[PDB]
Amino acid sequence: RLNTLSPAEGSKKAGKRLGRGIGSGLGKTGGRGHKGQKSRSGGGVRRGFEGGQMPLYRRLPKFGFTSRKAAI
Amino acid sequence: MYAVFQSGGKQHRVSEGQTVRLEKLDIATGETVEFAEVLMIANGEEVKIGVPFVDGGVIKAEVVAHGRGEKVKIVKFRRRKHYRKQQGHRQWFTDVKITGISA
Repeated sequence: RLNTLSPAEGSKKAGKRLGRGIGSGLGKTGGRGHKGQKSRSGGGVRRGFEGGQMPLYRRLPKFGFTSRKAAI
Repeated sequence: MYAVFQSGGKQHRVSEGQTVRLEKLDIATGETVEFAEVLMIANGEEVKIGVPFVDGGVIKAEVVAHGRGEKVKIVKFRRRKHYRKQQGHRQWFTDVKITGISA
């Protein structure tokens, strides 16, 4: 019976393989599109960056303070 | 001695004692098939249909084979569009032997 155990249905996805054939679907840049900052290895913008526009966490103001009493 | 009949949407010209490969039919492999839809019965004298499916003609044939057709590969490819598709097909056939032609 050791060669009979099988996983429950839907418990495995098999993952996705990029750049493997034509019929595999997401190949030839595997789902990241044509030229662009995202198409380059190690590309992409940092967290909260809006292409030079002021981020929300920079346009909004600071308010309040952290009270040490609330931590105890 | 030859006759023309329509069985699977296409007319077949068959004479006595010859086998014809035609479209598959939901029929046994060893049961005589009757085709009352005959277009022409030919002899030394010629009789033609004034109306479709003659008047009393019928074709008697016996099924011989119930296999499949030859392998045909369907290849679809789009140039410079990173697309190609493969597919195969084997059309089913039900060969029959024409043993009797009526008048």
